[PDB]
Amino acid sequence: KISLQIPIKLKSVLVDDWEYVTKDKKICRLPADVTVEMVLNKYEHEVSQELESPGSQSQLSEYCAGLKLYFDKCLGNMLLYRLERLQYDELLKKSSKDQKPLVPIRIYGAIHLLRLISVLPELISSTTMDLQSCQLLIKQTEDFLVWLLMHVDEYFNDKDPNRSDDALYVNTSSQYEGVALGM
Amino acid sequence: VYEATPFDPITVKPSDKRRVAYFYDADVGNYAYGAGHPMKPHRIRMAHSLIMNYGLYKKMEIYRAKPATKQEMCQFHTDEYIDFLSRVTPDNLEMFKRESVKFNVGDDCPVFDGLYEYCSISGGGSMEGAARLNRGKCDVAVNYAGGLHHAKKSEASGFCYLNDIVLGIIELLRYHPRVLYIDIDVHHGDGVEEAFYTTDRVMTCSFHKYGEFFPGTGELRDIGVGAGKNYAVNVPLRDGIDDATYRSVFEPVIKKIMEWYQPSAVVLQCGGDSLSGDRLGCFNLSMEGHANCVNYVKSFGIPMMVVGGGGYTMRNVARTWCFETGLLNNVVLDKDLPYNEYYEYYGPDYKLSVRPSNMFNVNTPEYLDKVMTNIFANLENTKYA
Amino acid sequence: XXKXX
Amino acid sequence: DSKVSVTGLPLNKGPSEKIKRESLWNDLKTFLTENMTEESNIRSTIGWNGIDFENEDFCSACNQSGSFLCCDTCPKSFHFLCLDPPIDPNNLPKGDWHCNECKFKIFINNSMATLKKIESNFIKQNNNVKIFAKLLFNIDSHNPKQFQLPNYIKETFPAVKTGSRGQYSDENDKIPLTDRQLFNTSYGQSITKLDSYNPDTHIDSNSGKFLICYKCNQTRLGSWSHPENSRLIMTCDYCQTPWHLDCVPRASFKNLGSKWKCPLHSPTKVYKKIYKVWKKQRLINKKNQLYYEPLQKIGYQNNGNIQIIPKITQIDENSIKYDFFDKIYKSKMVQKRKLFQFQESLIDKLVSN
Amino acid sequence: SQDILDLDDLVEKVDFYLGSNKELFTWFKNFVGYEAFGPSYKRLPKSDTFMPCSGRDDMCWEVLNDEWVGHPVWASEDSGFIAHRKNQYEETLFKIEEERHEYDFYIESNLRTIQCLETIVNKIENMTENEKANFKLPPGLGHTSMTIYKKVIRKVYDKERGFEIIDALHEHPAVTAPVVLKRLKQKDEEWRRAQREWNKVWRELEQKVFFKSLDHLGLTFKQADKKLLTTKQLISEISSIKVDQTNKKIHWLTPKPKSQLDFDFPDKNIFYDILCLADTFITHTTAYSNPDKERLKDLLKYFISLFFSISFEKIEESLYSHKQNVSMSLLDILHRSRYQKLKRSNGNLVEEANSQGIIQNRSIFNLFANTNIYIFFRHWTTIYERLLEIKQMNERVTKEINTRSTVTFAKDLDLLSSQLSEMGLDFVGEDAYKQVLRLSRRLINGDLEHQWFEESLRQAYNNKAFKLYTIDKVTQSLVKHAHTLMTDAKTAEIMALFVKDRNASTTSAKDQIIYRLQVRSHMSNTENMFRIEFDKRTLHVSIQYIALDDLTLKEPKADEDKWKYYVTSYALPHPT
Ligand SMILES: [K+]
Ligand SMILES: [K+]
Ligand SMILES: [Zn+2]
Ligand SMILES: [Zn+2]
Ligand SMILES: [Zn+2]
Ligand SMILES: [Zn+2]
Ligand SMILES: [Zn+2]
Repeated sequence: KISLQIPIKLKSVLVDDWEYVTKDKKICRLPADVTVEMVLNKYEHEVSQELESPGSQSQLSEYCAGLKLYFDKCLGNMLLYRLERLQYDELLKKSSKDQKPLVPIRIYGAIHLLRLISVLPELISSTTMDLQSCQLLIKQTEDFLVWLLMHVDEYFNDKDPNRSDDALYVNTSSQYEGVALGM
Repeated sequence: VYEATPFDPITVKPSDKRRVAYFYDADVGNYAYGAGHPMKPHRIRMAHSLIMNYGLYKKMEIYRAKPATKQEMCQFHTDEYIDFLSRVTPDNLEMFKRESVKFNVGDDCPVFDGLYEYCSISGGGSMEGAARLNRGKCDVAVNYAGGLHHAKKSEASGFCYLNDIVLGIIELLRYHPRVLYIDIDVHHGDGVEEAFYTTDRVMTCSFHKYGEFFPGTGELRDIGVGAGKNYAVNVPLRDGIDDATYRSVFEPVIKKIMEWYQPSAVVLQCGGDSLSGDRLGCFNLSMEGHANCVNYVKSFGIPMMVVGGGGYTMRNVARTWCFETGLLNNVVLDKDLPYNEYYEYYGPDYKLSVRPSNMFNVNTPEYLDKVMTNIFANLENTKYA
Repeated sequence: XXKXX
Repeated sequence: DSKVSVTGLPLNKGPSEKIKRESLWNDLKTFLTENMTEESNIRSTIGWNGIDFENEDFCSACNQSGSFLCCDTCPKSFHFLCLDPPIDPNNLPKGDWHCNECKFKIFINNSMATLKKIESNFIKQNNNVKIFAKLLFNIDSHNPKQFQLPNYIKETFPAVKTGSRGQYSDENDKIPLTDRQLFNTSYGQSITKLDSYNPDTHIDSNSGKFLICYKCNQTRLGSWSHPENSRLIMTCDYCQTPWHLDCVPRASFKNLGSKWKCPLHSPTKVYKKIYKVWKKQRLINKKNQLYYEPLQKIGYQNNGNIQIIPKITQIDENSIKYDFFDKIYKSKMVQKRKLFQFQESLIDKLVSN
Repeated sequence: SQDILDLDDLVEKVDFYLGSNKELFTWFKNFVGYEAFGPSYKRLPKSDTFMPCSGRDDMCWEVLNDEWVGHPVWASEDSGFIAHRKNQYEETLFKIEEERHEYDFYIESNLRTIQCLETIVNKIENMTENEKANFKLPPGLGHTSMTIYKKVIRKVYDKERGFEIIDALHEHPAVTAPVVLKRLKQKDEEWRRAQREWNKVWRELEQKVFFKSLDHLGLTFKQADKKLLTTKQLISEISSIKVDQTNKKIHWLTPKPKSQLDFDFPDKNIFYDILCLADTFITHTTAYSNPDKERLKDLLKYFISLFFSISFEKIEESLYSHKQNVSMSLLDILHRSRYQKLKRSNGNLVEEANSQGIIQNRSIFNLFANTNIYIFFRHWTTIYERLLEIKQMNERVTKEINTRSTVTFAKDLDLLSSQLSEMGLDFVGEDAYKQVLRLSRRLINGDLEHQWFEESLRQAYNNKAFKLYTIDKVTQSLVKHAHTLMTDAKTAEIMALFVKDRNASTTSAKDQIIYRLQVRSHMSNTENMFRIEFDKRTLHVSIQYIALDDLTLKEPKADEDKWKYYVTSYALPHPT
């Protein structure tokens, strides 16, 4: 079995997100203002100047590229609640209409990256990796988590969709809830 | 600021003689929602028979408004919802399983037969009724097939598929600056309050039962947003309210509204599920405690538009509507019913009266004090019409 | 919920 | 025509003897209308023209009920939006629909030596991200799922419980009503709305004395030779303080949705309107909630997340007293000197004329 | 204090803590220096408010609302909407109306299409074979509706054949209109005959349950009246009033509230009514022997003659005028040996406090009682208040019932139920109160069923006179308590003290204290005590619950009276 340590502030962020998409009937505002690509690019471009040895930089770049590929391939499969699959279908439709394939890393924000991170240990323990490689992945993810906790005040604000504007969440109508959940 | 009052009988005003117009389509009664659903357009037929056997046809003009078109319906609702309503039928329903869940038209509101035609009759009657009030050419306009105050812009709720009160008020707004809409159903008029929630040209005022009751909207603190703040009045009450209590709550609020808002036209939704012995309501009004509201709204003397509504027992609603129309024509009708086609529904007394129960009334004077004080404090900010 | 049927 | 209607029998049939036994003791003027109605089309808009197994009864992904697209090989069934990618319910491809797992099996021909082959080649190709190689290979063998937080995340907060269908609940859910299945049966007209019987709703259940409303300081039990003097006492769900329905201007008994909360709890969310948000955390129990007792008392700020003793800051009534008095005193004197300086500036500006 | 809460929000919160204290809340106000605001609506983004909505002009976008949304699934918190109860007889009425509506719907639709087919047939026969061969009907048959005749013909004609017959009617009506008209005719007459045969049974069933459906408080009264008319409830009421008085007079600014209960008896004949009812019950019942019967009768008679100071001669003349139309002291009975022999013979401080304030021609009398006497008196007041309610409705209800405008058009057609009348239970122009009393006497005698008594009392008055359904059980309990007041020894001694004091013509505070000590001598130190005070000039009664350390008289308002009373109580060696 594998174990990952997540700061309790990000755990409360995840529980808040679970409360919203569930009995508050909110979805996320897409396309996000800060997407997964932007977060990972800023992280890598800020950390690559930190340590000098080339091996650290190679490992960092490989981890970021793999995280991008894996989020792309995993988002629709396992990372969406049941209310948010109608949104996924509408995005897929309006993408296929414009002859362009959907690329989820340029649309979805940091809360879905946090979902992927939190669910990573079970996906790791379900494969047949080494043990050195599992612990290397867990180390890289814990470093990313502490970096992200340092910036948590920049990506995870609370702004009340019902009050002013431009919060990270939006309210759903009864037609969306009728076709999404009760269909 | 509530104070208890008795209930003195109804005496018509001899000065206020109004040229009433009555809208009835002889086809509306033949469309039945289902076997055992509590909605009957038959109660509109019954009523009419009474109205015709008392001799009330010699007193007013009787019309048959030409029915609404799919593009006068879409003045409020959306094209997709109206297209669904026009196309669906009880046989091809299995082919529309994704719009039956989006638009909510499967089981609480079923698909039965000639649904589009019932909606057309309702909407045409009410838009036409309101259009004759603007052309200078009536004073009251009665249309009992309307009053579907639950339907939303793209959804049906509460046995209502088309919101025709909103179409009528839109038709009224073309000539009148301010319009008032009073709702004395036992439910909340949520569709009419939603459609005009941010505007200061329509003022909605609804007296309803609040609790764990359908539709669960309409608290004392829902007063509007935007430019239409303080222009929405919700009066929530408890079970078993009676005639004297309802009168002492109804008359001061409406007098204050008329003094500060100063509407140019009224729309009174007189649905009769707030009567005694109903299938869904929980109030304890009688016939005269229900027609006193209509008489008081008629007192002020501005263009008026009376529409139907709920009502789950057919005989109570029929008799109350007949009595209300009679007193709109400045007569108090006899209490002995005449021989008509549906004479046997009105047993065992065969009289024009609806009896209350000995149900227990739970609306205390201090609760109504608090409610009316809050309402008047709010209304203080709508004065300069 | 809703209104009866 | 012989088919029974609501009445119990065919329509062209009178009542049976059983019904008439158990139900017994032993020109008009609307002929008109087609003569008086004349159509109205006075409206403004008249210009407008106008192994023979069966599939499961629940979705394999969300584990809920509905209309499923089913798989023939395996007994799985999925909603239409619960697939990857979601399928349009109208334009459904007929022919043989298989899921992801059975398609993977038929692709590898149920041969895992070929699985060795393809996975080795795959890991050789994805040399750029070699850490995520095997992971990137397993994702293609799984039927879709929905997201549910791992249980090592939900159990950090003990006031949080997974609902029936994997929904959020946070101790403010009252409970579902169990003997309100017993309520559909009921005791006759002895209602769950609490009407007609309030002698024993004003009496403390365990101790035996009366529940005294907090605002008016009376238990208006009335007298049940005059039941119009009772006043419908109700107790808060958190502090158990009793209130009359006419004192907290409510007109209902909270029975279904959430717990009713007395006016005597502070906030749990603020909206300062200056606009900013919460000063209240979550309850991180599991005995990882660590407390701090600051060595300075009259200036510490630290949160709105205090705990009052005779990260959570431990504070006492004396420091709260001092902080309140200090804040109001200094705000008083500051606003007074501001008005003083404004008015004296006004006087030198006016005498300047 | 930490700049998270605004000032007016703080004051509004403190209003829920110190609201009822005026001094403290005003001091706080003066020392502290003093968006969806509705719970039902949500704001959608301005990306869901873009739907075609063809017919909307420029004013309909300005006026109508497209952003804020409510719905009865998240206003119910996803689980809600309780419904009203609707007792059984209402359900019986609902099912009758459903059957009625079904029959009327089918009949009326069949005729709406029958008239159209009639006119098209009488127009279609007038042609030569040429036009008949070329004739066809448009979709709608020249009427305003398009679905009525379709529904009718499909219901009548086995929907498959209904479809082929309707499209044949649309194609060539020269041959198919007659047979469809004939079938519609015959099924119309069949359904109508069945409908009248069903209309008889519906009328009688509805005649039995209409009035029973309309009383929601009388169907549950005989079981709510034996649970709520016990001793514990009658004591809990006065206890709660007492604790309310004390707990709220802790608020110093309010004036002192006086004794707990107050009753008034404006009518003096209801006493003879209750005496007649109790006498009927005693003469019927078999629980007591004849000695016990006459002792109970005389006890009740002289108790009501004593407490309310009604002369025995007036009582006898009242029962004279009563019963001719239907065609020593109480202590003599208290220590029953008396009645059996009877009917077998057939310094400066205390002194000047005592000197001024002597009440001569006493009008306010006191009775110190235990629970027995209190419960007996409360049963008496209950019967009195109920009879007084109906006696005050009397004149209006009799004027209503004697002028019932029964239409003979419903008299002849068997449309009115005479089943209540032929047995003599309808209140014909007799008096209403006297008829109620006679019916209750027959019910107590056991010669009238309960169902017919309740039905009479529904129809005659309204569902407003339901409190008389238990008029026999309250009298049962009254006579039982009146027997308790003469079986016990302690209560016998208490009533003897009451007789001796009431017969006395003059008293003072000293004698009141002596009498209270005397009556408390008999009952234990854990017993409750009540003061029942009768004011004769207005016929008023006040009941005061005595906490063992109570001021045995009502609280005065002056220093003089209060302190001189307790310092003259200082004269006796009993504790202060
Ligand atoms: K209403
Ligand atoms: K408004
Ligand atoms: Zn309604
Ligand atoms: Zn599913
Ligand atoms: Zn499969
Ligand atoms: Zn209170
Ligand atoms: Zn509380």
